[PDB]
Order: sequence, then structure tokens, then C-alpha cells
Amino acid sequence: GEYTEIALPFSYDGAGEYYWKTDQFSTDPNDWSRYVNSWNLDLLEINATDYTNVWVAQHQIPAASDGYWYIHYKSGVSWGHVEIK
Repeated sequence: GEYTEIALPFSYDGAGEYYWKTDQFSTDPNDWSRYVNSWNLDLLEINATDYTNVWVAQHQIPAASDGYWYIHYKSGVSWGHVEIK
């Protein structure tokens, strides 16, 4: 289906609506280097929690029960940005 595998570190800059997935987030509670960040987005949802335009450490986002992180990005504008280390 339409969630496609991305490789980390990952970024995307631009407009559009996409469904990405990965099982490669950090799960280490003592790591602070591996973040999700975004700006100027309409949406960044990861496993049904809202992380739109926030910086968050990856170990703070638990994986779904299949071990994956499912990410839904939406931007109407070219200056939209996401980074997933």
C-alpha cells in the first residue's frame, strides 16, 4: 500500500501530502541526538499522535505494535520542512 519505506536520516522540504514508514527510530531513552523536527507544516502525525511543527526526541514516540512508525505529512506550502534523524 501507500505508506512507503523511508531511510533515516530523512528530510523532505516542500508541499504535498505523504505517508511514510520506518522501523528505525531510536528507542534509547538516553539518546537526545535522534529527533523529529518540522516547521511550516499543516500536519505531521506519527502513530496517531500530533507532532506538527515540534521538535521531539524519537525515544519519546513509541512504535506501533508491529514495530513501525507511521508518519503522515501535509504541507500546502513550499517552505514546509521535516527532518527525522
